[PDB]
Amino acid sequence: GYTLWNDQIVKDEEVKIDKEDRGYQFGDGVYEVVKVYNGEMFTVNEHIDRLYASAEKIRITIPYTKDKFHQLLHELVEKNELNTGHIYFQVTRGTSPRAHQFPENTVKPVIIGYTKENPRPLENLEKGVKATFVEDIRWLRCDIKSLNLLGAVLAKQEAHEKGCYEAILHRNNTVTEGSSSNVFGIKDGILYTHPANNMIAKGITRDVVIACANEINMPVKEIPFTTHEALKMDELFVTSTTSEITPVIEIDGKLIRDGKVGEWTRKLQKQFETKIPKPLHI
Amino acid sequence: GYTLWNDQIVKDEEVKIDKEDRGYQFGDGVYEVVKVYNGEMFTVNEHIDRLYASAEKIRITIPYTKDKFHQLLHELVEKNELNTGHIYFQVTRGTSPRAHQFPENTVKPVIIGYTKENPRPLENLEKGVKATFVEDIRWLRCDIKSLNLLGAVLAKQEAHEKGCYEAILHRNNTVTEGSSSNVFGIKDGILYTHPANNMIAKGITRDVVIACANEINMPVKEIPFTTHEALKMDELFVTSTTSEITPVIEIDGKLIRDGKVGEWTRKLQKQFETKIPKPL
Ligand SMILES: Cc1ncc(COP(=O)(O)O)c(CN)c1O
Ligand SMILES: Cc1ncc(COP(=O)(O)O)c(CN)c1O
Repeated sequence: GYTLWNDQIVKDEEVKIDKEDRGYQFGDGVYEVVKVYNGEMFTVNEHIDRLYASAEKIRITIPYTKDKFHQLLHELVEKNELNTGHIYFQVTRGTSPRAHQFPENTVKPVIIGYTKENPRPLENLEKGVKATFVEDIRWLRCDIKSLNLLGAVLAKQEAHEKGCYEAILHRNNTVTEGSSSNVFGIKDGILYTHPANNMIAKGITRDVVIACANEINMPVKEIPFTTHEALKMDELFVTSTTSEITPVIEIDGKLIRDGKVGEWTRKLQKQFETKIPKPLHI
Repeated sequence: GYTLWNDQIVKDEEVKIDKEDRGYQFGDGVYEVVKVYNGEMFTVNEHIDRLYASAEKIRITIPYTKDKFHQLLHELVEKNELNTGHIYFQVTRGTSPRAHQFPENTVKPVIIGYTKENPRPLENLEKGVKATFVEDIRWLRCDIKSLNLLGAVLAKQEAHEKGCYEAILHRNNTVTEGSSSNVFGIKDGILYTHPANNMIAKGITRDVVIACANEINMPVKEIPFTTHEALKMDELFVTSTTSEITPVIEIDGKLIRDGKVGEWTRKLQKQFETKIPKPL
């Protein structure tokens, strides 16, 4: 198909990554994933804002404005003729002879973006999924969505091998987030989740779900909870751009309540659905 | 020059990295740096053993045996006519459509290796350097020499900005290692350095230095020391394949003892020197 390369949408074959691209040697870069529904991008501006915020945290200067980045994503969706799926885009410090310290400010960051056709996870949304607990051994700046994703890779692989969908990470027995999602717990009609500090990524879907809870008049408490407390929740679910609101019904062979999707998860899902881009008559 | 791309030696210009190489999207790979002295590779078997150990820790199966890999490195040095400098090489899990979990075991690892002429840091080995303390916020698996190096990048740049040569890292005041080196402290002729656990990289230069210490009958204690204890050391130095034995004479304005390279550091440097290749 076509790939965004810096500021040009070019055929995939034209793209050339250099061996000393800092993203290849130090994982020196940041990324974002945006869901596209029937041709329209969901919450694109929030993701672009976060891309800039992550880049800014590690002192990378994106050479163009948010408006130009947005136009390029639009063009990218159109050229690839993406119906339902997602856009993946990343920015690295640039190509420079291998050295740990930042290169001279004359080095231009490398931007890469591409699309993939991928359906909404129907079965998962309806039946819920199994999860497993994995110790969070990642670095202390999890608030930065960088390319240093080796801990997440190891965690997801561990979940996958046990037949689970997601690994629920925990630092010092406190549940932080999943390897590629945020974690939510429901107890007596109250919504709980780890606050957005350096221990987790402040997911866009996480914010959309909290906004949804406020809308259905559901109390939200951003307080962390332990593994022991999670297993005692009435409901539990994970959120991500691609997972939306995916119910977790079992953790390591222990059912969350009766092993069925809860009433509040369902409500939150119905409210989330009103935000997804759709026509008016088609 | 020429680059080692998998098992072939190709001209730099021909090497192309796929946008979906896991090393590019997840830092999913491991690397080594081997010093070359007058055409001879220093402690190559040790770096090769460590490359395979690092790969094994994150379950990457390198398609070549150590003998083939050794043979390939030699060809690389020869083709590039490397006299004194280093070889950099890495292995990533391979190219696959973006997904966090491992690809189908059919996917092959991508191997990249290249050389660079680079003289010994003679000026620093004699004069010593300045360092600064930076909180270690890296992950808990520092024993794996992976491409996830953003923590070391930020630490090196902070030191670089204060005019310092290396950032000495610490976990809640306990000294671990440097951004790209291991830290050693000397007090009353006794050598101190953080033990080789999940908190640091088990440097090859570090192990050579400890071997040098055993050779000159200097007591070695692998016990962690605090940032405050380090400032009260008689001597201090960092080691890395490229830094060899670099004396640290000042940390954050506070000089170590007198700000002169100590006597034991000098004895270690001399014993180290007996090991580096010096053919005519
Ligand atoms: C570590 C981590 N946490 C949470 C998320 C989910 O955030 P978002 O809702 O913005 O997809 C992701 C990205 N999928 C992630 O990589
Ligand atoms: C974190 C870390 N510690 C120590 C070292 C130096 O050890 P070696 O002698 O094996 O280069 C390095 C060099 N890459 C390093 O990155």
